[PDB]
Amino acid sequence: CVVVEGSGRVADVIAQVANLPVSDITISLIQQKLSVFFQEMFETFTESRIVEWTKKIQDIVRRRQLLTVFREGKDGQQDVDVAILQALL
Amino acid sequence: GRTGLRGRGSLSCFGPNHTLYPMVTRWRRNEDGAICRKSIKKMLEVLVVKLPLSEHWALPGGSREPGEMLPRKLKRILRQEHWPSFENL
Ligand SMILES: Nc1ncnc2c1ncn2[C@@H]1O[C@H](COP(=O)(O)OP(=O)(O)OC[C@H]2O[C@@H](O)[C@H](O)[C@@H]2O)[C@@H](O)[C@H]1O
Repeated sequence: CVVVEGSGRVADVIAQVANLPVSDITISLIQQKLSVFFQEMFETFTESRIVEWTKKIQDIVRRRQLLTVFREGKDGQQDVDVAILQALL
Repeated sequence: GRTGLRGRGSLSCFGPNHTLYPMVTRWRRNEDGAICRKSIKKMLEVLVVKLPLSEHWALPGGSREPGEMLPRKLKRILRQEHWPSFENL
C-alpha cells in the first residue's frame, strides 16, 4: 500500500507516523494528530473510536515491509510510477 | 526595590494597600454543548467589566478596605443587591 503525502485527512495522519517506532504511538498522540486534520468533525470523536483507530494504525505500521509513503517530493512531482515500483520491489 | 518616586501617590495608605481580585471562570461550549477544543487544551471564559472612562476590560476586583463586601466594593452596582450577598456566601 502506497499512501500519498499532502493529500487529505487520513493520508497525512498515516504519513506522519511512518518512520516512528511502533511503541512510540500514544493514544493521546493519535487523537492529537487526529483532531487537527479532522477539524471539521474533530468534536464528533469518542474514546472508543479513538482506541479503535489507534489499534488499527498500530497494526498497520507494525508491518513496515508492506507500506510506503509517496512523500510528495514536490520538486519534480515525478509520477506515481516511481513510488509504485519501489512498493513492488 | 526602587521605583523612582518618593511618597504616597494616589494610593490610600503606606506599605501595601490590601485588595482582593476575584476571577470567575467557566468552560466554552460548542453548538452541541461539548467543550470547544484548541490544538491541545480547551477554551475558557471569564466575565469582565468595561467602565465608560477606562477604555479597557478588567477584572471585577475591589479594594479590601471593607471585609466581605470588597467584591461588592467592586460589584455592588455590578452584580446585585441582596443576591450579591448570597453569591458572596
Ligand atoms: N494595574 C493596573 N493596570 C492598568 N491600569 C491601572 C492599574 N491600576 C490602576 N490603573 C488605572 O489608574 C487609574 C486610576 O486608578 P483608580 O481610579 O484608583 O482605579 P479604579 O478605581 O479601578 O478605576 C476607576 C475608574 O472610574 C472612572 O472614573 C475612571 O476612568 C477609572 O477607569 C484608572 O484609570 C485605572 O485605569
